[PDB]
Amino acid sequence: STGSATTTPIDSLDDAYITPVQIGTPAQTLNLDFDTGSSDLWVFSSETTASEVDGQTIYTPSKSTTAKLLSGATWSISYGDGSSSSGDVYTDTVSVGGLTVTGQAVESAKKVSSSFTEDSTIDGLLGLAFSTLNTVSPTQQKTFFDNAKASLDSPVFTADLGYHAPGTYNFGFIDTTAYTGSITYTAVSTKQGFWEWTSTGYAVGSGTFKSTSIDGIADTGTTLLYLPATVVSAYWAQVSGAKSSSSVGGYVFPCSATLPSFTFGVGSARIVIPGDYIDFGPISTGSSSCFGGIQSSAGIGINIFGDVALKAAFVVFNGATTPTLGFASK
Ligand code: NA
Repeated sequence: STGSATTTPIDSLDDAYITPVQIGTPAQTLNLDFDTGSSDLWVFSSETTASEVDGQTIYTPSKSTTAKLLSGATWSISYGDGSSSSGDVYTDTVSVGGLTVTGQAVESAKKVSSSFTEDSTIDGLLGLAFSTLNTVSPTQQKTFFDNAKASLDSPVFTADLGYHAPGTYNFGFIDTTAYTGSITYTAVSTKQGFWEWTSTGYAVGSGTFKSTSIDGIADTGTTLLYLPATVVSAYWAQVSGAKSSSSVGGYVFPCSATLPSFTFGVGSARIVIPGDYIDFGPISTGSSSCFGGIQSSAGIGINIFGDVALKAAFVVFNGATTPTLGFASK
């Protein structure tokens, strides 16, 4: 079997991407943030504290003839951005782009932090990292991909994020029309539960390529590209008036600037992020100071190839016995 779903940026900056997911019988469609950096499928629901819902579509398990309470199961998660959610668990029928999993753990939120309430466009998360990160207790649960894997034509899913435009998540097949040239595959460590891999270096604009290993995670749930402070300083040094602002919380640049591209290596291959992709616009409405798309990973304790880097590529998440990543230009 296969599935194929369109993913749509939630706003004009590509802050995140929502994909419609069918839950239950009859189907309840919710717009979920597919997150290769986490392993919980959780939703706004009929159980979510009323004051903490502000325009989201909710899952109502009592209206689903296939929902069953997973008795005694709870979950609680804390993301890199300080946001959080928690609640109890149902099993139900979950379909993404025509691919159906029966008995999927659907984690129903009783509580969500302010950043979730404040985003009316995201109905929940669908994690696509390794199931060893799933937070359900006392019985850890499998991701949608882990449940689907055995039924898929090939044990893979692909992320084809758009720049200010819709993209695609495909499950169980590589669309050979969606990229140019060849896919370059690179080794993955699952030691941290992430799609963790080692980039072979970087270049800034038309600059020479610096050969250097950069360990990091491929994370569709993180907006920006977080890299070591050396690399990030080398990038913003090429932008007149760019500086790191304590008060704003990272690199800002004059909104009059033309930003240079950023290239990252995948083995002997090169993925070029156009300069436009690194522009996250004014820091506040009306400001001439703009927020950078490339930021320091210092403090975070890991490098993160977030949407700024991934949307420049056709990315293959190979869930074979020995998992690998694939990157192609497109
Ligand atoms: Na922000």
